[PDB]
Amino acid sequence: KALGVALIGTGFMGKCHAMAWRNVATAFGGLPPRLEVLADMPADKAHSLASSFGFARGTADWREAVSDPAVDVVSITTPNGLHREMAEAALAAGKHVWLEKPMALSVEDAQAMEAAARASDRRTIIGYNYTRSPAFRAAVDLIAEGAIGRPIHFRGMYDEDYMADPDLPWSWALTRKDGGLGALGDLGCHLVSVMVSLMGPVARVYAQADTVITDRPHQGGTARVENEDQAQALIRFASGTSGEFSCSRVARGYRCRLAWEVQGTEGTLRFDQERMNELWLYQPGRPEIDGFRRILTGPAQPGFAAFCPGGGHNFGFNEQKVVEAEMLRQAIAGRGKAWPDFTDGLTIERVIHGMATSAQTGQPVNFL
Amino acid sequence: ALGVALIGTGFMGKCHAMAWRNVATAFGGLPPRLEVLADMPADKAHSLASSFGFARGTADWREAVSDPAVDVVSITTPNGLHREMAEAALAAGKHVWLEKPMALSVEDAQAMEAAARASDRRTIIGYNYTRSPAFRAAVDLIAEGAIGRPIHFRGMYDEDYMADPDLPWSWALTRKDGGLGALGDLGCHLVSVMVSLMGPVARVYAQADTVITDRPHQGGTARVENEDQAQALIRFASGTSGEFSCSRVARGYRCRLAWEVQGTEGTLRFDQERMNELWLYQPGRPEIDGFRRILTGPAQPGFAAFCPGGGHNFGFNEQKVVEAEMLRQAIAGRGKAWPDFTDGLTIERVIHGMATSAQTGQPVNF
Amino acid sequence: KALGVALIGTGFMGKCHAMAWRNVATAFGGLPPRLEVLADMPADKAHSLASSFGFARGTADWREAVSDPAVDVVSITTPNGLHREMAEAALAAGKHVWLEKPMALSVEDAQAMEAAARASDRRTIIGYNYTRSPAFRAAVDLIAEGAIGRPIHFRGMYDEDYMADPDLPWSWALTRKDGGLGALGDLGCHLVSVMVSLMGPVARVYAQADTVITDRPHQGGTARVENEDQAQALIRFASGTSGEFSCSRVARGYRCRLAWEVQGTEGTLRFDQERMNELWLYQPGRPEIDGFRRILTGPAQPGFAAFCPGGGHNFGFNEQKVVEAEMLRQAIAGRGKAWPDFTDGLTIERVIHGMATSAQTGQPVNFL
Amino acid sequence: KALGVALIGTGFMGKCHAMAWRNVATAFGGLPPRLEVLADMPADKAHSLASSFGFARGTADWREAVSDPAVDVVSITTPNGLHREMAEAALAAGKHVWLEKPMALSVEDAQAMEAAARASDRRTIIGYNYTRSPAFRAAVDLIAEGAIGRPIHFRGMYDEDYMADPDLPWSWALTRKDGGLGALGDLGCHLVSVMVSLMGPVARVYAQADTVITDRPHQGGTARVENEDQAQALIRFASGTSGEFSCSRVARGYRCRLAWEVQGTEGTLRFDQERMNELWLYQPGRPEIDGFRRILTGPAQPGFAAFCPGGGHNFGFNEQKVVEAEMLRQAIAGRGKAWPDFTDGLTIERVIHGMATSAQTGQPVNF
Ligand SMILES: NC(=O)C1=CN([C@@H]2O[C@H](COP(=O)(O)OP(=O)(O)OC[C@H]3O[C@@H](n4cnc5c(N)ncnc54)[C@H](O)[C@@H]3O)[C@@H](O)[C@H]2O)C=CC1
Ligand SMILES: NC(=O)C1=CN([C@@H]2O[C@H](COP(=O)(O)OP(=O)(O)OC[C@H]3O[C@@H](n4cnc5c(N)ncnc54)[C@H](O)[C@@H]3O)[C@@H](O)[C@H]2O)C=CC1
Ligand SMILES: NC(=O)C1=CN([C@@H]2O[C@H](COP(=O)(O)OP(=O)(O)OC[C@H]3O[C@@H](n4cnc5c(N)ncnc54)[C@H](O)[C@@H]3O)[C@@H](O)[C@H]2O)C=CC1
Ligand SMILES: NC(=O)C1=CN([C@@H]2O[C@H](COP(=O)(O)OP(=O)(O)OC[C@H]3O[C@@H](n4cnc5c(N)ncnc54)[C@H](O)[C@@H]3O)[C@@H](O)[C@H]2O)C=CC1
Ligand SMILES: O=C1O[C@@H](CO)[C@H](O)[C@@H](O)[C@@H]1O
Ligand SMILES: O=C1O[C@@H](CO)[C@H](O)[C@@H](O)[C@@H]1O
Ligand SMILES: O=C1O[C@@H](CO)[C@H](O)[C@@H](O)[C@@H]1O
Ligand SMILES: O=C1O[C@@H](CO)[C@H](O)[C@@H](O)[C@@H]1O
Repeated sequence: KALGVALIGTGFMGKCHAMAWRNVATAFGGLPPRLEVLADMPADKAHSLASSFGFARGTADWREAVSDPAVDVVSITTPNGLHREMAEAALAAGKHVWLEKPMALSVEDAQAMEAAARASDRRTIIGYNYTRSPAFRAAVDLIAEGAIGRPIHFRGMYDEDYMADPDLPWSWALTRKDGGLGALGDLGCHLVSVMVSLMGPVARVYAQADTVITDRPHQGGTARVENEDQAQALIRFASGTSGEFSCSRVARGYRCRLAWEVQGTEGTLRFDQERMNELWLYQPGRPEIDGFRRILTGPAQPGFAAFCPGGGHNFGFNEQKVVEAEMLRQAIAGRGKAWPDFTDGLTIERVIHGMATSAQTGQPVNFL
Repeated sequence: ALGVALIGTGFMGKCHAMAWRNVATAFGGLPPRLEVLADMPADKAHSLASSFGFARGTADWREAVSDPAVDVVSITTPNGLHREMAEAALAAGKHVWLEKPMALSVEDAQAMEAAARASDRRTIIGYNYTRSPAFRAAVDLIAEGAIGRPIHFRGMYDEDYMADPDLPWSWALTRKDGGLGALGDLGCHLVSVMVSLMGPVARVYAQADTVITDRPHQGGTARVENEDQAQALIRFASGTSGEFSCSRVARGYRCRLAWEVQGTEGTLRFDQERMNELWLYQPGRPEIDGFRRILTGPAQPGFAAFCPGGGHNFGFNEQKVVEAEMLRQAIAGRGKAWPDFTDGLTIERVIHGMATSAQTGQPVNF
Repeated sequence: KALGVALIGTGFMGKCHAMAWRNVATAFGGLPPRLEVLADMPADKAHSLASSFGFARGTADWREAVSDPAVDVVSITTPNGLHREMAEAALAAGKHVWLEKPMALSVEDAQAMEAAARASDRRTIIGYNYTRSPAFRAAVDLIAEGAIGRPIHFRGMYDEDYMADPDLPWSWALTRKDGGLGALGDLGCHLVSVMVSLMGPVARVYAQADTVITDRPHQGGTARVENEDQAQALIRFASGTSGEFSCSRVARGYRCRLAWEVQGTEGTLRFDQERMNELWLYQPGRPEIDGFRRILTGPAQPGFAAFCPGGGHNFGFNEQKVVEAEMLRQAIAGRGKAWPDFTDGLTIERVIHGMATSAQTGQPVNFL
Repeated sequence: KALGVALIGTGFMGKCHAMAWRNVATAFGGLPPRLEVLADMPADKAHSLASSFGFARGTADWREAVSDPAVDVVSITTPNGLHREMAEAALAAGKHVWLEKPMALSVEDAQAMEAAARASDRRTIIGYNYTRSPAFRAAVDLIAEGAIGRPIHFRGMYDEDYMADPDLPWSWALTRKDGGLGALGDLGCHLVSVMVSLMGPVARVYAQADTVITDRPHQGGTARVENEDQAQALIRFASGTSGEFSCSRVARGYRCRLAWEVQGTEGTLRFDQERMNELWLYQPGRPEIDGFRRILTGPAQPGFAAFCPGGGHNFGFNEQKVVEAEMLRQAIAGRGKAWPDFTDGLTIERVIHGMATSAQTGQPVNF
């Protein structure tokens, strides 16, 4: 009863999934998942990485990975443009699916995938790995327990500078048709996954966006950048509470600055993913000792004890994916719900596309 | 020497008194003459005139402003009294150092702006967060192209002085007698910093909330009418984007005026709770690439007048000594003071525009 | 042709070694090591953890694991008092050894193990995993490149609070005979491993030490704490350069505070393991922009690109052990020297034991 | 009945004292001290700075300032080699003395000054201004209240880089005869003032020291730096508790890094003067919220409310000196004892000179 695993793609997220599947039973116990099929192109790369990743075989044929009888679950980590075709084929073949974010390039493709997931009766989860840190999970539990009273404001950002260099060449990812959203698709969807986990569903957005580098080098000429480098939005949650939201792929000096804070009637929680082992908690205290606490990640926080019994031994980015794999393992076993599945993921896609629509039309966008 | 009248002795009154006393110590020239202190009641004016070193105390602010030995008036009274006192001081031909915000309404600020122009006297408003060496260094770095072209501003001003729901109701929490809430107490400060970094505001879209809607009032409750918190998206006259917020109920924050300017070639970041640090990112070789912590010292504007050695932390109160020197130099015709009542009216239009936007659910253009 | 692995112990370090062996080829390439035998007591635990760790078999007899013909390298993660017996048996059986720190309870035992390692033509490495972070390795390279000129001062500390609470029960680890050193053995050896890597060898120490909680709950009575809760030393390096050194197991609020700085003639480097992804570098700059740089760990630093292509995705404590495994793998393949081996480890044992002696006699101890 | 003030020197500390005397009554109430005589050289500089500082007159003659009948108290902010002559003259003239640190160049000098202060029956205070921050004073009160349980370790450092540049010229401050100690005299004495205020008296030190830049430019040539650029020491307190101690004037990137922590059996306090408005306090808490608190300086802390009613409005370095002035003012009025006076200051001189002796001889020094 070991879970049979297929992996499609071996890049940033492909290798991250491979490391997660390899150690999920080391951390959490039970039977090690069997690493059956690795799909990647070209074939010589799939063969080489299948060998070093410990997959029983590599193939250049992604459909082989979704249709092998020894496969129960498929990790899909290919470019956004391929997610709908590969996820639907995996569900149609009766496989559980771990799909990297975002779901697809459009709300329409995500809607089709959401319907296909319901029809398949298989488990799905989307790769929102910033919801998996012990610090983030600890913050959600502290809010649930009334540690900061009633939330009254959310402020969140996700700054990186991977596109700040204007000489970085044009690519398909910078077109609407083949790339979908820009910073909202690469980073915004992550901040939404964290924001709605803390504050509940979004009822309304009003957004602005900018393209800072509007044209890029392309084969001796230049081509237009058609999606946003940065976006900001004001939020009304279904609770009526306010929010501030931003993302940027051109924010110089920032590498993984997913940073958020929840202000409540009885305290404040604050976090920055660049220091993912620290959670700042303010609660009213006597005047002589009053102030924010630095909570350093350790075994009191969800998931941490599976990796290390001693506090302050920093939890890493890649271990978030081991926690994500375990949540999908337990969901497949009927011992837990995985979040977000394709239904909860579709809502996230509607929010980021709603922000893009609001920025273009200059109108607030309402949900439900 | 400049003859000084001071009206009020509270948070800002005592801050102005300390500033007028040491402005020549820091910057040279003749010490201003501390001529008349006005406060109520008379006993308190006489007591604080003695300890603050003013030649006399009065309970009559009107005769304080009319005194021929007075050249300049510090006005540190509640918001509702700013218009009457500033107009009376300008009418008596005195220069005016007025605390923020200008008044309760744009209408009031417009009348004050007209009176200031008609008086041919110098005015400055108490936007003291524009006076830190770190802030002034950041403006100079942007002017030198240290971060290329600004592409985004993000600013906040969080405090928690009204977070306790048991704090009593006051006339400050009514629209008619209090004006704006967090936008008037804190928002105006963040605007003074934001437009100094990014230039004028073209458009705002705002949201606001009253978080604690009823407070204790005489064994009963009374309704809070103005906002505890407000947020806005900004479009600058330059076409650049901004994020803006303020709050008087943000638990754990005491003076968190924090801002960030992201440019095409770097980033500047600041937090007033650590007012001696300026964070600068510029691209560097990969082995050493990262933000620099610039600790305030004599390389930054104003610091060397207070201390010859870097890392000896500059204080909130010393911002007011810099503010006094800027007014002194304006009065001597050796510098232009910012913001005067004309510059100040623009800031009033922005915070009232944010309030209007939050009420209507519509953007406001300037 | 893949390395055959035996693992003895399954605790804090046992599980850390198991996760390292499982992902070393995922991160760095080549053939995944074969997880052949896991040894632990009792046998039921050995069989259970062999299953979840992915070892081919579990045994309650460690001697039988180190003699297995399918085993080439032995990870020893057992308590300090068993290190000598198990390392000597593994070397005698012709196996390479990955030994957890400290080497043993006494210099006498470390001396015997060092002679054994040498008598064998097998590779050894000791688990000084704080020398493996990208930030630390980056700092060593910056010093060698002259980024801070000549070191003029070292200041290092290693504070934790795992024994700070007077309520915490007595254990055999708090006796000289069965526990060996206190804070110097648990934490001090780690700080020495980092300090001599930055500054070069120790020539002289003058030390103080204290047992600050002298008795602890034991069987409804109390028992005496015999070894040190904290120790501090002034250092002279062979270079002539000065140092400050401390460790503590009773330092309230600290969880993994291995923190050090190197002050040089042309700059300063500063590091804190509780924020293991930040390296602080000061070099003189023009007055308007002069200040320390926060270098955030990313692919420019040694080892990081094997785990993640994007900077600011925090490297974790456990990933230090994957780097350590790779260094031992490459040393076994004859394509790099592993540090520290049992010879370099014996020097570290002599330094911490010299500090303990200096504190006891009130006299400096010389090593050269 | 206003206190009459003489100020000797107008440099870093002279101007800091001038600003403190000017606003001490503004902050704390009572009668503003009268700024009577400022002494500095040359005369035109004394006249110009007396005018801008608000002193009734300037003179080039420090003895004129000390002897003026309108003067009750003398601020002495001159170089270390002049402290003894000027302090003894002020005490002999019947004036209270606010003396900058360190007291003098030698223990022998400090002993003579300590005797002169007792004979004069005048108040003395030494300018250990880092003991005056609201954060420091709050930490001392928290330790006394048992907030960290029993102290078990002190670790303190004081790093600056004002001499890190080898091209900074030689001065008489860098000879032992005319300059006394190096980093131990400039910074070490400050760290001792904070350390003994937290941990009580020092019983034993073992120290090491180095001169990193042994020769400096002198009038186109070179001259020898005779005193230490950095020093480190292990401490035993009279309590039996351990300490670590260091100072440096060549620690690149540090500007005012007086940083200390006290570890106790029920908590830890930690502070860094470069962020002088933050005090870090760890006390045990339930595991879900356990961690250090950032205490931001505000009106709950000693002295702060005299300057500002609102927390988080950063208290400045210069306002430490306004607090120091107030402590001396109250001591003169018989309404409080000022610390350290020349008797408590002599003990601090013995500790820093004992560290220098320990570093020179390679032997521990007992007190
Ligand atoms: N959760 C997270 O933090 C992160 C998620 N991602 C997501 O990972 C996904 C991939 O990222 P990208 O930058 O687009 O590319 P990438 O190069 O990082 O990975 C794409 C992988 O898919 C393989 N591939 C491409 N076409 C294929 C085909 N037809 N059959 C089999 N394999 C194929 C490539 O060879 C490569 O191994 C995206 O959905 C992206 O949004 C990326 C970075 C971080
Ligand atoms: N720039 C800044 O950072 C700050 C500015 N302020 C501003 O300062 C002004 C006053 O607020 P605070 O100083 O906090 O209030 P406060 O209550 O501390 O001081 C008000 C002073 O005005 C006096 N006063 C009232 N009515 C008077 C009258 N008819 N004649 C003479 N004196 C009178 C009061 O007795 C008191 O001394 C406000 O406009 C406020 O917005 C306040 C705090 C900080
Ligand atoms: N490098 C580092 O960062 C760290 C190193 N260590 C070191 O790791 C070693 C073990 O400490 P922990 O892992 O914390 O202890 P632990 O109690 O968590 O693990 C000890 C393991 O050895 C096993 N064991 C004991 N006797 C055995 C026997 N006769 N045969 C087979 N297995 C046996 C135990 O069942 C247990 O699995 C120590 O040498 C310690 O100094 C510990 C923590 C961190
Ligand atoms: N407590 C603190 O934080 C600080 C204390 N200090 C102390 O302040 C004192 C002065 O500092 P330095 O660096 O030596 O010099 P400095 O140049 O900062 O100040 C010396 C002042 O004394 C004046 N002076 C020199 N000889 C004089 C004489 N014969 N008569 C009248 N005035 C004379 C100088 O013109 C100058 O105004 C020293 O004792 C030093 O330790 C210095 C900096 C900070
Ligand atoms: O999903 C992501 O997108 C990458 C860029 O495509 C970012 O670098 C990652 O930090 C982020 O996790
Ligand atoms: O203008 C201000 O208003 C006060 C509230 O009334 C805030 O506490 C101050 O920080 C701020 O400078
Ligand atoms: O080797 C170690 O010893 C443990 C205690 O035994 C500490 O908690 C660890 O941080 C350290 O790595
Ligand atoms: O007393 C002091 O000595 C100066 C050096 O002379 C340092 O720069 C100051 O920070 C220190 O307070």
